Amino acid sequence: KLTKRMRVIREKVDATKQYDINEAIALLKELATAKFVESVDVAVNLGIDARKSDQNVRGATVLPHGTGQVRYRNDKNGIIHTTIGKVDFDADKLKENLEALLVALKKAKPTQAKGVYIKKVSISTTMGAGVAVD
Amino acid sequence: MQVILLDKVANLGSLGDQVNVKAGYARNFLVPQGKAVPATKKNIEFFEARRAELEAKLAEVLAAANARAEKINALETVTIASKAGDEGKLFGSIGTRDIADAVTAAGVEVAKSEVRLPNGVLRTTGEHEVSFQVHSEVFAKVIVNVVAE
Amino acid sequence: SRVCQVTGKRPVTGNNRSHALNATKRRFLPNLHSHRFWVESEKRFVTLRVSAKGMRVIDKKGIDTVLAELRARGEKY
Amino acid sequence: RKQVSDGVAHIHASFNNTIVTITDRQGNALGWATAGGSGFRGSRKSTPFAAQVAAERCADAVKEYGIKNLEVMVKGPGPGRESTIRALNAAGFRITNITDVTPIPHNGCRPPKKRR
RNA sequence: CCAUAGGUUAAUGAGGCGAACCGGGGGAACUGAAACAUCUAAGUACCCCGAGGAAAAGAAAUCAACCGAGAUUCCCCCAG
RNA sequence: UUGAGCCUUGAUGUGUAGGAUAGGUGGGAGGCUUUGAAGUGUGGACGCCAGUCUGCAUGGAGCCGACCUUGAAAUACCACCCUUUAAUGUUUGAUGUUCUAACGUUGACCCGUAAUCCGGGUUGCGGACAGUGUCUGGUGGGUAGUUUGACUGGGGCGGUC
RNA sequence: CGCGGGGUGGAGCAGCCUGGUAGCUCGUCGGGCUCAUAACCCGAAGGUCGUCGGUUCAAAUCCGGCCCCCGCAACCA
RNA sequence: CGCGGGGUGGAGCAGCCUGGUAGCUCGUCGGGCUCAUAACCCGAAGGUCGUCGGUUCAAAUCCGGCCCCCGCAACCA
Ligand SMILES: [Mg+2]
Ligand SMILES: [Mg+2]
Ligand SMILES: [Mg+2]
Ligand SMILES: [Mg+2]
Ligand SMILES: [Mg+2]
Ligand SMILES: [Mg+2]
Ligand SMILES: [Mg+2]
Ligand SMILES: [Mg+2]
Ligand SMILES: [Mg+2]
Ligand SMILES: [Mg+2]
Ligand SMILES: [Mg+2]
Repeated sequence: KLTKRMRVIREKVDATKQYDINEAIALLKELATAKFVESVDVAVNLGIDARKSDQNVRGATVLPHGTGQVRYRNDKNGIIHTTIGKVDFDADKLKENLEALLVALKKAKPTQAKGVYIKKVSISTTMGAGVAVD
Repeated sequence: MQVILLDKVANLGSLGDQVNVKAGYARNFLVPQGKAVPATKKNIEFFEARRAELEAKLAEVLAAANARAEKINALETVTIASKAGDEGKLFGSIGTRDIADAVTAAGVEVAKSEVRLPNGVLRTTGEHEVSFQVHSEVFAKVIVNVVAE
Repeated sequence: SRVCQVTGKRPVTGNNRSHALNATKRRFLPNLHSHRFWVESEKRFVTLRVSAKGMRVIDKKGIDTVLAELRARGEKY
Repeated sequence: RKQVSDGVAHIHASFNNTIVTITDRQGNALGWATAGGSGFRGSRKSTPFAAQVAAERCADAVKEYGIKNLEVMVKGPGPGRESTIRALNAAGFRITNITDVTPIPHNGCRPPKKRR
């Protein structure tokens, strides 16, 4: 299954660990090892019912450092996805981006959303290792 | 529990381990047999410095005496012929009581607790292997020949 | 009697309140059980009649510590 | 599926129905198929053809086991007994030996008096 | 084996009775509710154990109220 | 042995348009390969038996993305995950067998002891069962406490309130 | 009073749970049947998912109610 | 005297609770089968719903009187 690249991508990053916000932003340079400049999409598993129309989280947020405002809406299963710009934007730039989105989701809290909202927020680049934040 | 050992328990311990065991196992087996002693503040100190340096290894050479116990008898064979019946078929069946008496006066001065009978109670006339327990881990394999007297 | 040696527990009484709250006198007995203990001092077995709680007391305290308490209370052990 | 190499194909051919059970060499059953479970219910259940299609549906269900060759143990008078072995050969098996295990007492229990 | 259990002897004390009161261990029912089952009667009657001249309790892991009072016991209020 | 939750990791998912035993979504177009390649021998796993998956290796270093047919793009690379499922780790649970130390012993023998009680001691048989305490569902006239109306051309019966 | 659900040709049951593509068994004809009746066997006829909205390429299914059949545990005005 | 049920083609019984439409088996009538009858197969007819009145759009049914039948009751001195 896995080879040279795909394995080292996972060996560098501690899989069984959710990092601090100022931690994950720096470590991503280790992973993006393609010819081009990749980008990091944000994975946020909302604690709402995708089987309930009354709780759909839908909106758009401004990226402080661009890609550059993005648009977003979750799946039919619970998690929402959107990018926060190029991988080559400096670490604290993404820090600026990520935090801006988290607020933006809590900015769009459903009334019938019963339960823990985020529970796990992760980001990863084009060829990125699964890295969840705190 | 939290009972600190004194011996080589066959599943969890290795002389000096603070293993948590069930209360019944410690109170009825480990305590009265000296396989372990309750880990209460003061008792821990008597073991870690006094026993862990000297007395621990003293019991280990006693296990070396158990290695000595494997060959107290030279030939390692005990032949007992008691009244029986025809075609083999022993009259009164022998037991671990008498085998403890048989080897003591003829070699290994063993007690009844270290005597075993891995194959019945020896009703047959012939070859038998009374596997002595000189130690819990290392045994003996003395061949006993019961002949129809 | 059903009086424990160690804890000094005894059969207390009490009501047996049903669903209709009908009071009825019952009697709570201690969980006595004749266990045999090993005293490292005398290197023998001392048979006490202890409750289940009284065994967890002998577990924490010393076995001889408890007998020292029973000797002070003039009990035969 | 366990993949057994060889087995025994019992044939219970009674007057009304033929149950064909393919077991291993140790008697443990691997699969079966009756003449009344493959359609042919009633009058046609006691025919040598129903006994044939019985053994046919028993060849499969044991394909998962892969029994190459097998011994045969027939039992009972029946309408089958000889039409079932032909189909059990046409399925693709190598008949080791054909034995007859019809149970016959040496005048043991008293038989019924029936059928006037 | 030792040693314990047990056995023998001496010394000190205890045992029983007593009117109530007192502490503790058990603990009813008739009755009232216009019937009765929760409840009341009542922790009363009564039984048992223990003690004294009194006994009990008792020197706060108590109240109060953000001001303070300072163990327990008993009486009048508080308040039917 | 065998259930269940979970972790890591690996598979899994052919309406139909169809080069695809493709689920939704989704960042981005180079990964890939000589930290020993396409194609294949042959076997296993999987299987709606349509086509995947794959160990070693003769072979020997290539293989392929948007392109075009989709409601969707290419597990080339990666992320969050859903049904289906594999090995392991961990977590408790329910069974089966064995063991002996708890416990039982109204088995044997010995002593206290001239004593079928009892206690202790050897020993045999059972054995974490049995039995006992607290909680708990069922059964329960064996037992206890009680209720079972009034009017009425006497009461009951009928009827009425 | 909830918490579970279950509702499908005449009708008992599937398939739903894990999205597109409704099978099954009796109740009726044509027969074949045979000197005949019986029985047997062959092919046919019949619900677009109890009802209404949302999401979606596509809803029998997933999410909301309505009408129930219930399965009980409750049940001290 | 009281309580409760019933009365439906020639026979025995459904339908009545929850009003508008009355059905099953036997028998009868006609045909066929057989040498003829019984059995068997095919077709059809046949009911003032005890009786009188009332309620109502409509009464076998809902209500009331009477006649007949059935069971229960007709008790304590
Ligand atoms: Mg008969
Ligand atoms: Mg006195
Ligand atoms: Mg009263
Ligand atoms: Mg005095
Ligand atoms: Mg005092
Ligand atoms: Mg005091
Ligand atoms: Mg102060
Ligand atoms: Mg009574
Ligand atoms: Mg009373
Ligand atoms: Mg009256
Ligand atoms: Mg005729």
